[PDB]
Amino acid sequence: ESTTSEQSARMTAMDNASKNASEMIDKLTLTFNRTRQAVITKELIEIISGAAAL
Amino acid sequence: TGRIVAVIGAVVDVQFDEGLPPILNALEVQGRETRLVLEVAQHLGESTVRTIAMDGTEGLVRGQKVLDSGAPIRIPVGPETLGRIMNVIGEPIDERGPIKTKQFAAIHAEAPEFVEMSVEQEILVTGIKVVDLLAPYAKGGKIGLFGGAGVGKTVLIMELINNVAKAHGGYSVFAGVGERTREGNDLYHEMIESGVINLKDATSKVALVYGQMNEPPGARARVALTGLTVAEYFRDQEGQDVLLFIDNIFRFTQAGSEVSALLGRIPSAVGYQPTLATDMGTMQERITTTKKGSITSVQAIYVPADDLTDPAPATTFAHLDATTVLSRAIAELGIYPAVDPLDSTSRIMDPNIVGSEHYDVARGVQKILQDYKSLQDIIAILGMDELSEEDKLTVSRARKIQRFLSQPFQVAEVFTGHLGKLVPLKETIKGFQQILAGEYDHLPEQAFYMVGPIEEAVAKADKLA
Amino acid sequence: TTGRIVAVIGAVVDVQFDEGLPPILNALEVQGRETRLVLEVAQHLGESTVRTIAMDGTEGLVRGQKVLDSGAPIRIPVGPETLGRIMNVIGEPIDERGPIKTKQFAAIHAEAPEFVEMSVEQEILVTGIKVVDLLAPYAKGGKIGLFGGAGVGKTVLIMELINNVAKAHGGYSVFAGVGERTREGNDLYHEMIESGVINLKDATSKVALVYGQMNEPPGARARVALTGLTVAEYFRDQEGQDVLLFIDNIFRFTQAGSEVSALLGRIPSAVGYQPTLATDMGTMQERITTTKKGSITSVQAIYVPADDLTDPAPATTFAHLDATTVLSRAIAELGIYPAVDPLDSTSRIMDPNIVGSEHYDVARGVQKILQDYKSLQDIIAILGMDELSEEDKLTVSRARKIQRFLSQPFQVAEVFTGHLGKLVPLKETIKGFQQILAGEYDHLPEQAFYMVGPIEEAVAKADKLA
Amino acid sequence: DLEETGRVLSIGDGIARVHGLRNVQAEEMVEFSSGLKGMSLNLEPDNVGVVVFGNDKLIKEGDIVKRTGAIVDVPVGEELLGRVVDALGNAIDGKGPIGSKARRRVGLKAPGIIPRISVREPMQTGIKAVDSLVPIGRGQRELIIGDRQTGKTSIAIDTIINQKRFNDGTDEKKKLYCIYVAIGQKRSTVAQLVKRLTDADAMKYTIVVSATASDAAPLQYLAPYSGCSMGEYFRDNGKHALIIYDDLSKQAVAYRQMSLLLRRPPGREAYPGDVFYLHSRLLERAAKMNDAFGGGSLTALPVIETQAGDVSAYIPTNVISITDGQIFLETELFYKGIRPAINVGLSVSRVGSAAQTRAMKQVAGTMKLELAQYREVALDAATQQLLSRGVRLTELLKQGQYSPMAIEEQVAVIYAGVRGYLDKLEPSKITKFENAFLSHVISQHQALLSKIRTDGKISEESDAKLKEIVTNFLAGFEA
Amino acid sequence: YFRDNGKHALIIYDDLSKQAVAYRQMSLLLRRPPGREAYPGDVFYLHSRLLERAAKMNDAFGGGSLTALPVIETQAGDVSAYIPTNVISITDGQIFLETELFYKGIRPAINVGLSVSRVGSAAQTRAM
Amino acid sequence: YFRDNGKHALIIYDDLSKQAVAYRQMSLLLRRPPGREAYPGDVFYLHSRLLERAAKMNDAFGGGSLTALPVIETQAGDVSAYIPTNVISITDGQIFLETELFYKGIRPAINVGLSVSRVGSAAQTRAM
Ligand SMILES: Nc1ncnc2c1ncn2[C@@H]1O[C@H](COP(=O)(O)OP(=O)(O)OP(=O)(O)O)[C@@H](O)[C@H]1O
Ligand SMILES: Nc1ncnc2c1ncn2[C@@H]1O[C@H](COP(=O)(O)OP(=O)(O)O)[C@@H](O)[C@H]1O
Ligand SMILES: [Mg+2]
Ligand SMILES: [Mg+2]
Repeated sequence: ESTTSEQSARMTAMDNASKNASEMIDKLTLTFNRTRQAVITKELIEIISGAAAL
Repeated sequence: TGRIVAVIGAVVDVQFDEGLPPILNALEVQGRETRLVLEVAQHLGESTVRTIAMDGTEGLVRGQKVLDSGAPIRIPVGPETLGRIMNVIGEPIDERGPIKTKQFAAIHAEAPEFVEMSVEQEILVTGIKVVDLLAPYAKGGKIGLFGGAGVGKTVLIMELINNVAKAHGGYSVFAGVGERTREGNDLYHEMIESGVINLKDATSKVALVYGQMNEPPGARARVALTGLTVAEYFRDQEGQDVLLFIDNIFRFTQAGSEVSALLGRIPSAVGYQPTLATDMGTMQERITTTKKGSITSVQAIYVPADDLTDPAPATTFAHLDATTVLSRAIAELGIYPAVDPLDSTSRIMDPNIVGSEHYDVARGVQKILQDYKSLQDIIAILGMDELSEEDKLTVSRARKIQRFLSQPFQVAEVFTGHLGKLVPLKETIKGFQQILAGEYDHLPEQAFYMVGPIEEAVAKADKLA
Repeated sequence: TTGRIVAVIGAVVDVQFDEGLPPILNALEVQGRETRLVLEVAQHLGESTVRTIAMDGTEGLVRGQKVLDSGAPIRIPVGPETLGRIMNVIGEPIDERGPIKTKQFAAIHAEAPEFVEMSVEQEILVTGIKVVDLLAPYAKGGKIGLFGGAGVGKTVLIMELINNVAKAHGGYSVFAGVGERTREGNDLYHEMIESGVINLKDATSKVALVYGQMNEPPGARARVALTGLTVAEYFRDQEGQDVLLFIDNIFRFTQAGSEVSALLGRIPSAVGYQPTLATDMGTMQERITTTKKGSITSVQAIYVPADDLTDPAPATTFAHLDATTVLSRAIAELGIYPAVDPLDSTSRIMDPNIVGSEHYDVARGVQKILQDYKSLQDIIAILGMDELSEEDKLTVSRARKIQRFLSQPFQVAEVFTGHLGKLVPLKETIKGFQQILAGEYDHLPEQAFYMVGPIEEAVAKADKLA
Repeated sequence: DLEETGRVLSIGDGIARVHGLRNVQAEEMVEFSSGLKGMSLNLEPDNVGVVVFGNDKLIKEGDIVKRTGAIVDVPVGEELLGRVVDALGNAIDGKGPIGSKARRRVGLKAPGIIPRISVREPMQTGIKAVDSLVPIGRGQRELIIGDRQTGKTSIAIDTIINQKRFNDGTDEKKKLYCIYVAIGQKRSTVAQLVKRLTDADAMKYTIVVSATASDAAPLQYLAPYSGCSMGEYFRDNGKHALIIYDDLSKQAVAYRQMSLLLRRPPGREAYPGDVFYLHSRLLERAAKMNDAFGGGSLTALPVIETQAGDVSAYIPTNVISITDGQIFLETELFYKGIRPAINVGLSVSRVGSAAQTRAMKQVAGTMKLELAQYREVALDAATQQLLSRGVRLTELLKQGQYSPMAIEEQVAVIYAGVRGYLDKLEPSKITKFENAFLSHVISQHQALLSKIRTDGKISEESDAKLKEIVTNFLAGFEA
Repeated sequence: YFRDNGKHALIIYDDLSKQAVAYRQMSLLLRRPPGREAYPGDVFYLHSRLLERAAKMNDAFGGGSLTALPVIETQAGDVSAYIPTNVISITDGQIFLETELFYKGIRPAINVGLSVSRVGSAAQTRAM
Repeated sequence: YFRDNGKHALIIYDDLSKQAVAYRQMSLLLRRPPGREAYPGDVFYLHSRLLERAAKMNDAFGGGSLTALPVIETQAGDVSAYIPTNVISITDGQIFLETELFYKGIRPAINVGLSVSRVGSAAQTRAM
């Protein structure tokens, strides 16, 4: 009896874990892409300032 | 007659003593073995212009003579462009001699004015079941074609060309913007095999304009406009509904970015040109419905870094009236065309535009596929007999629904050995409505797979077993 | 003497003088205009030309147009006659009540008090706001800063502070509106007339108003904080007295500096900011200070560009403050108001020798349990609550109630909440949290601790539901 | 004559550089020989820098430039009602000259503190979720913000159409003139939009100002200022106008294009440091006037498009920090079918209760609270019943497009939900209940709705009447 | 020379990452406007004109061919970097190698999942 | 002066983050081109030359010493930042303080795991 209950509960906990992870992944990917673009932008503005100052 | 005063890569400065060429004017460099066109970009002051070269600048000398042609780049327009390939400046690059046209046309035409606009949304019937039902195309609209290689993308483009000429009579233009040369050759020959291009007669349905990956950015930036110009003759002078393919929009934006950098302009967010949205806008706005006719445009879209918020796809997305999403997963299931029935979208999917009957069936087909997705996430974890009595009914219908979404293409007849089908909108609707109503629950799934109208879905079952 | 305008771009005007070049900071008067247009000298460019910053719009200016040197910086009305009045950047009345008949004027540029003039007096200023009083208390005569991104509660908080502290304070207030909403200025003015803190009849007004809002061109937004601070400086010095100074929003001073730096000729620094960000800020902030002559309790609202506290503007501001209240969008989205981050707000007087060991121990106890809870959240986020021991389940329970008990309804927020505003004595804030920490209320639901005053109101709210 | 005239030195780098125009004013409108207009932006020792309000490619070195003597202004007045104009106030609808008798400077500074009074008159949208939870008052600025295709424009358009009911009536304090400014949109889209307005008979009280996707950046820059000036004519003449800026995201990218070509130093996302001020000076001009200035108002609904729900971005946080509230639309709520996709949690009206009918406070004054609490948590105790109420109320706030509701019809619907009548009901059925219930109270209980409207309150006699309606209605249908 | 004279050649560019760095040096010192990662705008065009010269000639043009194997070095496996982005978009496919596979004992360390040949089957004998 | 006259001094630079900012302003306004984060190209040198002046002197020079405790402000815990990394690379060791630790009750908020000092003379003490 215990084993059947434990395996079913293990299934559920892992299902919940992977759903929570997927939600975090989705949110972090958005932050990743924003940050990715912002680093290109920032870098480039620095080089352009460096060029204009000469 | 101007004289070259500076050359730095694809940027050439030219001095004129009296007749200064307006911005956008084409200039022809004298004493070169092949045609070298410079497009005026700026008036620098002191009778000097800055121009962008349409081909390589090697061998240019300061003092070398340059003629103002008196107008923008002008290209051949008319029926004799069909089945031909031209470059950005309208020269034939298919070694079949002169494009003997009775008219030429300038490539920087203004978009139609606000008064010229149609007040009404209207449907462009492709004859393709997935598209027409779930994500229909609009006349005068822009469609975003998503997906990489090996997903039947070239076969879909060719089918759209074939079906549009088959059903409406209208013509197609294909602008290859920054494509690999090898792929332009493949497409050319794939078009000859299918019959959309015919080298023996006048029955070609498409005109090609190519601006390859290895050409200067000025050339790659104007290819889309050259194609638009060819298209605009058919719409305006022949009063037609024309199809403009652009492959692809990312490279149009990329070349715009390079031209802006050549001119020494300060880059905007993520490296793109400051004029990103106006560059796009001046081009996309020429794709519209007017009173003489319409141009509809299918645009292959590449998404850098898988990032839909990247300024390039983000800017394009504003102009799109529909999306057609091609997927490997759908192809791996054996479904062709490999259109994702849930990820594809259309702005004209409104009861007032497509009709009450169209919207209901489409929203009903969309729902049952969404059910099938949630029902399949219970079978894999648990089992098939863990679901109710009504659950297996929605599965059986939805399996036949995705099979009646698949379609044999006319342009794919040479390879698979099966005859292709063009299905009217009315037969697509009433066919799908009958599956949801349950009128075909007594039939096997394989009867609905790779057929045309529902009359074939009934008859195929009789032939089998 | 008189100059001629040689260039105009937005707020930046170049002026050539044939004789008598005006010193930097001198106010120039443009001739031939319907209302007074002051140009402040910013730079000597050479060749008898000065570069200046306009204090109003420059539309209509023509190259050649004449300019008169006033022979001094911008000078404004200071003194008791400013109380109950509204002035703009250049000291003109904007309340349609005629001249401000002061017996003195003062230049808006002044040397910051010297090191010798500093005071070291530390005395608690009780706000009646639980999170502040408990975790990061304000000091009388200290510098207070309220950090927040767009729409998180800076103005609501500053208005609660004006309501809660100004009454108890027995002196004069100055409110400077810097680059904020004109209608908030109108709301504030009429509310003060209604309450009586501004009187339109008698000399009993206790607040001087100075405004240069987000409708104004950058020169005005950059200088107007100096206008307000100059009024406060007079009350502090010529009286030797306790002044309250309120500013919403000091960020706009720095932002306005960046808009003109663009045209002044300076090579930009990080994120496109003026290279002089930190020194401009220091020259201004160091005058907003208590001295041996008198006390200024200052409260400044501080905008945070795109919620980024590491942005140069808010980053440079922290060093100027004695107490900081940091508002968090994430805390607001839990519906917790005021949205103060308990793990990012600090005070100089949060010291056992100053607030007492009891106040201190409870404050640190609260912060410890909130941090411990914060550490569990990456695990909870994925693995959920079932992986936690029964001792950690109690830390989560006690921490969620402590989070909620730090929330409070504000008098000024009844228009948004539909709840009566609450003022909580320090002794009741201390006892209240000290009891939750002790587990004395482990039997109540979380939601009973939401939007209440003292602890007895949680117990009452818990009995309202079965 | 180089005092009143000039000649183009250079063109193609954004701003045109012009020799001469010695007597030209800063911000003065000037005329090019090609028929284009421009604005004197930069006055320099040796040149005038001129922003071109059209296609700069039509200008050549040596072209003649002429002073107009007037600071940039636009046609203003009631002749613009029912008309479509570009950013300069010129007709583009094909119906000939506007016929305007007055003009206003586009860059005129917003009214100060003294000429104003607190907003107190409702600006009714007819959309349940807005009029109940995010009520707008006349003279307010309220942002509409969300991703592409989340229903932003629809809120604006349904708001304009809703005013017909007041504009056809007598009650003159209740009339509302509308201005739709389209910035950076397709011409086809704008034409479909004026069609819909014409179908609804909304065009007769609306001005459309359009600077579209193929219009030069300076025209997109100018458009909102031009529309705003037209609104200000009503605002200052004792009338009420509503302005829609659709959208300010597109205006800001046109201004960034102009700023980059001028080589102004870019900050976050390459925007110049004055992007905040671009929008702050514009939005300050929506105002409620005190009676000494005629009592009029101009209400503004700016539109901002976010990218993948990022409301913490530069342009979004700027505008949030300018306006008196925001209506946040969300993609997740949208494509799930919750339309309008208002995130009731995040959406605020920094005015709130002040500009709302008493009958709405009596219902929405509890519905507002029960929904930010619900959002957080997205057998058990009171935590679960928060979720049970939240789902019913959400469904209750759903509304089809072009389905205006008068405030009294809105309170009766909200009443049924907020009092707990649908608490026993299943969430799926809420939509069907509302449609049948509303059409029933509209059919025979016009007396009740009339009582709630005129009294501007739910009186005890209305309260007990409605209680008997809902109870007897609830039971009696086929399921 | 071999392609045009009916013969077949293979060319390896080891590596194009280093070629772009050298080009960026020249371009910056010529004070040409810099772009992303300080590479000039024509850095795409640098590689596109080079790699489009690899071709298969038809019989009417001699039958010869030039095959190109450009090599790119990635940093931390970021294929979204500027130069790897350009070259991936130009070529007909990639063989992708990985340190994790290498040390696992997969040598050659080819990630088959991430590797593609867009010519594919057409370049194989029937037996294969 | 103490170092060289046979005595011992301790110097605290509170803090070097703010000195670099001032150096950046001055240098930019002198029209010296902006480097990484708009800092001057030699911001490393600004700090390296200063800290190298802390030294222990031999007996022939007086046996004196100067010890330095520079202070660096990080932003959101970013030790990998430009100025922080410079000074980490210069110093003999570092005491790392953390907000998490501070609020957890660890005060002084030293991260013992990350904090390092150079060996210690044998003499720190003997019973210690
Ligand atoms: N209340 C509603 N009920 C049903 N459908 C709606 C509702 N509101 C909007 N829609 C639909 O949502 C779609 C997008 O609406 P709308 O154009 O208003 O959004 P948007 O955010 O302004 O889009 P865009 O990005 O194109 O500017 C439209 O097709 C519209 O018909
Ligand atoms: N203490 C509070 N209680 C309830 N609501 C608040 C509180 N502070 C802020 N809010 C909500 O946030 C909105 C913006 O607050 P405000 O202080 O105006 O923002 P900002 O930080 O931009 O000045 C208010 O209109 C209100 O809806
Ligand atoms: Mg505020
Ligand atoms: Mg819209």
